[PDB]
Amino acid sequence: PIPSTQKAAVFHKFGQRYQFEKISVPEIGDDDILVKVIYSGVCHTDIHVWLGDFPMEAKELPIVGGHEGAGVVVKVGQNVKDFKIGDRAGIKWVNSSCTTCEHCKKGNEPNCGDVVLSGFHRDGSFQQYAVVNGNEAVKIVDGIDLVEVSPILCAGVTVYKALKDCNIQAGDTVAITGAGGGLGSLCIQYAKAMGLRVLAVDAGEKQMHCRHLGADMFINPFDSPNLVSDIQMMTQGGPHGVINLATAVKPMEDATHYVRTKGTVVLVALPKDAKVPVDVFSTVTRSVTVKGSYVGSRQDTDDALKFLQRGQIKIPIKVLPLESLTEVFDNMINHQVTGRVVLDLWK
Amino acid sequence: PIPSTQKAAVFHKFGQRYQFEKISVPEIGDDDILVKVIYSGVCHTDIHVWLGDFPMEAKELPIVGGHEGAGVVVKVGQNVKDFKIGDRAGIKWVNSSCTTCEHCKKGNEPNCGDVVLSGFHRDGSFQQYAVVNGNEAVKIVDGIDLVEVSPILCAGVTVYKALKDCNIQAGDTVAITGAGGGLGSLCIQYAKAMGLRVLAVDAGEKQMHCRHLGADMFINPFDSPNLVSDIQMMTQGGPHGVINLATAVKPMEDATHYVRTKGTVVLVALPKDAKVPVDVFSTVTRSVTVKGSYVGSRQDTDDALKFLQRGQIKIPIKVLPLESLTEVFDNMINHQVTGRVVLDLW
Amino acid sequence: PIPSTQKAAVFHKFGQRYQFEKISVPEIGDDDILVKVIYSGVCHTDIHVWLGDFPMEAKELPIVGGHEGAGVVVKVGQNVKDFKIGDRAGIKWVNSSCTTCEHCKKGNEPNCGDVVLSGFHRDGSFQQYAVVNGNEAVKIVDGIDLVEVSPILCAGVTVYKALKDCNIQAGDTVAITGAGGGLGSLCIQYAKAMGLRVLAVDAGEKQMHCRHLGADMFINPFDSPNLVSDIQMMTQGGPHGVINLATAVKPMEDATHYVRTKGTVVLVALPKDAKVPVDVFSTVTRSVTVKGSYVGSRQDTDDALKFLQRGQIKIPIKVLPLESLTEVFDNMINHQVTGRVVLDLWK
Amino acid sequence: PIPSTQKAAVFHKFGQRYQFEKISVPEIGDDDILVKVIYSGVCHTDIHVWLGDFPMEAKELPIVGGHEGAGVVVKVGQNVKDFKIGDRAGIKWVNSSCTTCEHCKKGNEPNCGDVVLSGFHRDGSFQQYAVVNGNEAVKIVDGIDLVEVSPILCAGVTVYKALKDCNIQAGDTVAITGAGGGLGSLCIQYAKAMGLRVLAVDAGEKQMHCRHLGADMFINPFDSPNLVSDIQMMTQGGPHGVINLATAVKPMEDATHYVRTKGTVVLVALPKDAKVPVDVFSTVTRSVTVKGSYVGSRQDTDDALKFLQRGQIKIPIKVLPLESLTEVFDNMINHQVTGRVVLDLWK
Ligand SMILES: [Zn+2]
Ligand SMILES: [Zn+2]
Ligand SMILES: [Zn+2]
Ligand SMILES: [Zn+2]
Ligand SMILES: [Zn+2]
Ligand SMILES: [Zn+2]
Repeated sequence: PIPSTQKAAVFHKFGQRYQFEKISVPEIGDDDILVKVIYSGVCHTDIHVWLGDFPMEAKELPIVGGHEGAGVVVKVGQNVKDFKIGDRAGIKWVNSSCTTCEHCKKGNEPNCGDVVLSGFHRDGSFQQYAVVNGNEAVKIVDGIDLVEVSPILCAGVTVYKALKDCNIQAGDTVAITGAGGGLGSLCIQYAKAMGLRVLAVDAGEKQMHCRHLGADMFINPFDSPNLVSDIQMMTQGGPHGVINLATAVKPMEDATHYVRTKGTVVLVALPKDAKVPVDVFSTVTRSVTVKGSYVGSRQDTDDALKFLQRGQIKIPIKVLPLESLTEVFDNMINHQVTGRVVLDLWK
Repeated sequence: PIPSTQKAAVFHKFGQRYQFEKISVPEIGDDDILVKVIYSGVCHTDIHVWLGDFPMEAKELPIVGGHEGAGVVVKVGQNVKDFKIGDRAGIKWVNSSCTTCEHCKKGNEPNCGDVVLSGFHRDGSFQQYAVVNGNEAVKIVDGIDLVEVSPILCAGVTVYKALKDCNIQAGDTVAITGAGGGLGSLCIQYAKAMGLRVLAVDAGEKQMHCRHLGADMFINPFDSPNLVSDIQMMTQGGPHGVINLATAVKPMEDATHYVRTKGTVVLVALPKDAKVPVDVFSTVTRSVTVKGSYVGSRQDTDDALKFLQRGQIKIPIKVLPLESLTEVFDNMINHQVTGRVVLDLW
Repeated sequence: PIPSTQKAAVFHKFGQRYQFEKISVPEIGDDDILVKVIYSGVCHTDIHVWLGDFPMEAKELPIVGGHEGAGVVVKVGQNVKDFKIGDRAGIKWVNSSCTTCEHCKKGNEPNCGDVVLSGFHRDGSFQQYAVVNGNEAVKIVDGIDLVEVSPILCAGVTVYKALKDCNIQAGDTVAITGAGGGLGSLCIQYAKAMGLRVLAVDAGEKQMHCRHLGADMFINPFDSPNLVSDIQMMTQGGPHGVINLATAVKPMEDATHYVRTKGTVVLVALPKDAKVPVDVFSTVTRSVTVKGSYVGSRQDTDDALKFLQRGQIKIPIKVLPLESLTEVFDNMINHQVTGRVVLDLWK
Repeated sequence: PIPSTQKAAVFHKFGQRYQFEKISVPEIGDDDILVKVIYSGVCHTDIHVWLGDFPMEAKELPIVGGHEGAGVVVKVGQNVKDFKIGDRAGIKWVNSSCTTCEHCKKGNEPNCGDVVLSGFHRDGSFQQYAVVNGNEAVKIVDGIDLVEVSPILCAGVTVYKALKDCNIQAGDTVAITGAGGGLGSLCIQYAKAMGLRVLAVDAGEKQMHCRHLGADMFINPFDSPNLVSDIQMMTQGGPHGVINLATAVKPMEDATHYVRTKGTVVLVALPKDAKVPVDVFSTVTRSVTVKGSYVGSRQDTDDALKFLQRGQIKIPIKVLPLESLTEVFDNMINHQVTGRVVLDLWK
C-alpha cells in the first residue's frame, strides 16, 4: 500500500528554513511515475535554487528540492506503457517537457520553454515519494545500488556531456579545471573511460587525488607561476579540449588562453556574474570554439549510466540522513562540498 | 614570354615606404609554381603587413604585399602533377605549408608552425609574376572573367568558410553583421545560396542593397537603440547563426546577446584590439557556440569558386593599376570605403 | 477650488496604453508640497517606465508618470519652511531624498538609497495636482513662461551638468553626438553659453538647425564616411570634450575614438543593453576619462533655470493635450522623431 | 673620470639579440645632462620597445634601452643653469619635451608631439653614461640609495600618479587589482602613505605580503567565486577608487562592476589587446569615471620621490649585472616578473 504521508525537506521561501517535515505523498499524473526515492544526491544548484539567484523562477510554493534521485517505481499513470512496477527510475534535472517544441524535437529537450525542472519548478528528490515524467525518466539497471547511481544523475551526465561536447578523439589531451572536486573527479574518470589523455588543473592537495583516479597529469596554480606556459609545454601546444569545471572567472580565461590550436573549451557550470573574454584575433587565428554545455539528454544520460554500470566510473560517496540534509546546506554556503554526498531517504 | 624584371613593391625594413620599381624575377621552388597575375584584390591585411604590428614575425626583409590574385600559370617547379601550363590559377592567404604537420594533416593547413603566408613570408599578388605552392593554389575554370574571380579568392572564401562553420541547415535564419560592407554584400548572397533566411545588420541605407541582394529583413543601428530586441523580434527568438564581419566590439557582444539558444556565433576577421565577452551563465543555458573562422580549406575554396562559376554570386569590383595603387591604399589607412579594388597590371 | 477628482494618465499595468482617467487627488504629504502642474514635459525615460525595460523595478502600483512639471503651489503642506502659496515650482526627476546619506551630504542626492523618483517611485507631473518634496522642488521665477521652463526641468539641468562634468575650459572644443535631438539642441545652446566651441554630430538635414543653434561646424554620419577622422580634422586632434546624447552604441565608441588626448567623454543617456568598450592602450596613452553624468544637483538646477531666464537658452515646443500623448509614446518605441512636447493639464 | 668608451646593451634590430657591447660615450647636448647611470630598472615596457609590438616606433633602432635610471651627474651642457656635477639624477620615461605644446603648457609633457622617450627614442639607462634633458630630469637627493630609487622612477611615479588621478580623500577605500605584483606593492604602500584604506585583489594567500604593506582587507580570486559581491561587502558599497595594475581583462570589467557610486576606476598599464567595456546605464546611474593615468609629471615625480626619502615606500629588488640583462629580457618576452630587477651597470 502506497502511503498517504511522507518525510520531505521543504523550504517555503527563498532563504527560508529547510524543513524535515511530514507532507502529503504525491499522486501521479497520467504521464507521470511515482518513485520511492531511496537515495538522492546534492549538487550546489540546490543552494542556488534556495537563494533565488537564477533569473528563473523557483516554484517556491513550499518547494521540495532535488534533481538527482534514485528509486523504484511504485505506481504508474494511465498512459504510461513502457514502465513496469518494480523498475528502477531516476529523477533528473529535466522533469518533463512539451515534447513538440523546436528544441524538444531536436535532441536537446531541457531547453524547451515549457520545461518542468525537478527541484526548481517541481518537487524534487529530497522526499520519500516523487513524481516524474515517464518519458524523461531514467532507466536504471537492476543489479546496481541506487546509492552509487544517485550522483551519476546530475554529475556523471553533465561531465560526460561536456566531454562529448569537446568532440575529442581517442588519444587527444583534455584539461580539467577544478579537477580536485567531485565533478572534477568524475570528469577525470569519464575522460579516461573515453581513452583521453587527461591533464588536471587545481589548487591544493589534489595532486595525489587525480593520480588516485588515474589522471595522467596534474597542475597546481599555487606553485606553478603561469598555467598557460606549463600546460602548453606538457601538451605540446595546448590541450585538444578543455573542461571548465571551476566557476572561478580566472581559470576560464586561462583555459581559453592555453587551449590548443583548433581546440575546444567548454563551459559546464551555471555561475553568476562570471564572463569569459577572449581576443577575437586569437580566436580566429587558432579557430578555438567556446561551447556551453547544459544538462544532457536522455541518450547522454543512458551512456553515462552504462559507464558506471560497466564499472568504468566509481565515485566514492558519503551517505547521510534526510534529517541531516539541513547541515549539508550550511556546508554549501561555506564551500565545504564533501566529495559526493548521497542522502538515504529512509533515515 | 617571361621578362627579367617585374614591377613590384618592396620594403627594405620595417617602417619604410613602397615604390613601383622592377625587381628580379623570383625563382620557382621545386613544388612551387610561377603565375602571371592578371588581376589582384586588396584587403586590409595587406594594410597590416606594414608597421610590423601583427605579432607573428614578418618578412622585414624585402617583401611584396598582396595575397588574393588571379592570373595564368606560366611555369612550374620540379615536382608538380595536376597542373598544366596555360591554366588560370589564384593565390590566396596560405601560400604553402608543412604538408605533414598535425594541423596540416588534419586538413587545415593555415595552422601549421611552418605556414607560409603570401604577402607576409613570400612575395604576394602585388607583383606581375609570383611563386606559390601548387598544392595550396586556386583552380579556376576557363570562361570566367578574372576581374570577378579576384574577390572570391579572399572575401568570398572567407564568407563561405564562416557560413560553413555555423553548421546551419537549409531554412534556418542567419544574421550578418556589417552586411552593407563588401564582406556583407558577399555573405548575404552566399547565405541565400544555402537556402538561408538572411537578416542583415548595418548602419545607414545600405539596406536597399541588402534587401535586394535577397535578404529577408534588415536592421539599422541608427534607428534602433536595442538591436538585440528588434533582431529577436524579427527572428522569433534570435538567429540560429551570426557572422561577425563588423570589427566593432559592440556587434560582437550583441551577436552573443541576440543569438538563438543552441546558436552559433562566428568570428571572421583578423581584428586588432577586439574582445568578445559573454556571460558563462547564458552561454551554458543557451548552449551557445562562439567559434572563430580563419581561412577556408582547398575544398571550401573550390565550393566558393564554383559558386562564382555557376552564377549564384555577383560582385562589384573596380580596376586600378599596381602602379597607381597607393592612393586607394593610404585612403584605406583611413579605411576608405572602396568597391572591390582589383589590380590590372596594365 | 482644488478638486477631489482629477484627470491624469495612469498605467496600473506595465505596458498598457494608459488611459486618460479620473483618479483621486493625492493626499498631501507631511513634509511634501502640492503643485498644480499647468505644463508637463515628456522625455524618453517616460517610455522606459512604461516598457518595464529598466532593471530598477518601477512602482508596481497605479503610476501617473512625469519628471518634468511646471506649476503653481496651490497648497503648502506641513513641515515646509519657505514655500508660499502662489509661488511657481518645478517637479524634477528627483522627487525626494534621505538628505542624510553618504552621497546626500556629498551634494548629489539622486544616489541615495531611499530616493523617490518622479514618474517612477512617486506619482509624477502628468496629473493635475502632484506631490513633491519641498527641498528638491524647483524654484521657478514668477513672471516666466511655464511652458518653456518645463523642458529645462529634465533636459536643461541634465545637459548643463553633463557640460559641467566635461570640466571644459573657455575656448576648448566640445563635440555633441545626437546634437539634433531634444537633448542635443539644448546641449549646443548651453555649451555655447559656457564659451565652448561646439561641434555637432547627427544624421540628416539637421545641420542648419545645429549651426543656427551656434554650432561652429557640423559633421553628418549620413554623408561623412569616417566620423573619427573628420572630427579630428575639424578640431586639430579631437574635441577636448564629448557629450554622448544618442543611445546608439556606434557614436559612443566613436566618441572614445576621436576625443582628443587628455580629453573627457561624458555619457548622459539612460540606455538599454548598451556597453562602451575602449582600448586600454589608447585610453591610457591618451589619458581619456569616460565619465557618466546622471541628474544634476539643486545648484545645477538653478544655474540652468538662470540660463533660461536670462535668455541664453531657448527651447522649442509644440504644446499638446494630455490626450494623444499615447501617439507620442508609440512614436518613441517606433524609433522616430516628433519634437519636444509640453502638455497643458487643462486640455 | 670620463673615458670615451662604455658598456651598454644595444640591439640594432627589433628582435635582434641584445649585445653587451662597448660603445662610445654620448656627447652631451647644451640643454642635456650626462649621468653616470649606476643603477637601472627593467620593466616590461623595455621588452615592448624591443619587440616593436607597440603602435609607436622605437625609431632609434640602434638603441640602448631603459626608462628608469639612477646615477650621478658627471657632466652638463652649456644651458644647464641649476644642475651640479655630483648631484644625483634620474632618467625617467619622458626624456625631453618641446616645452611649448598645448599638452606641455597643461603640465603633461609625455603627451607632447615632439617628446623624446628614454629607451625608445633616445638612448636609455642600459648604458653606463646616459644623456637626459636637464628640465625633465629627476632630482634625487644625495644620501639615498640609487639601487632602491631606480624602481621608483617608473613604478613609484606611475602608481602615485594613478592614485592622484583617483582624486580620493583620506579615509576612503581604494581597491588595488593585481596588488601582489611590483606595481601592486608600490601602489599599496603609496595609498597607505596618502591615508587611504587599501583593499587588495590578487592570486594566492602568500599575499600576506599585501597585508604587510598596509592593505586593510584582501580578496583572493582563488577562494572567492564572485569578487564583486564580497568586495562590496567588505567596503560597504564598493571601493571609492580602483587602481587597475593587472592587465587581465576580467579584472578591469570587474573593477568597473564593484566600484562604489561616484567612484573612479583608473587604468595604469600600457598593455596590448586589452579593452574595458562598461554598461552605459550603470555608468550613468552610478556616475562612474573610467580614467587612464600615463606617466607622471615632474611635480608628481618629486612628490613620489619625497615619499621614498621619508621612508614610507620601499621596493625590495633583485640586483643583477648589466651583462645579465639579456636574461631579464628573455624572461619578460615569455612571462611576467618574479620581482623588481635592478642592474648594477658596473657588472
Ligand atoms: Zn546537480
Ligand atoms: Zn518544448
Ligand atoms: Zn582579403
Ligand atoms: Zn603543417
Ligand atoms: Zn618601469
Ligand atoms: Zn609638447
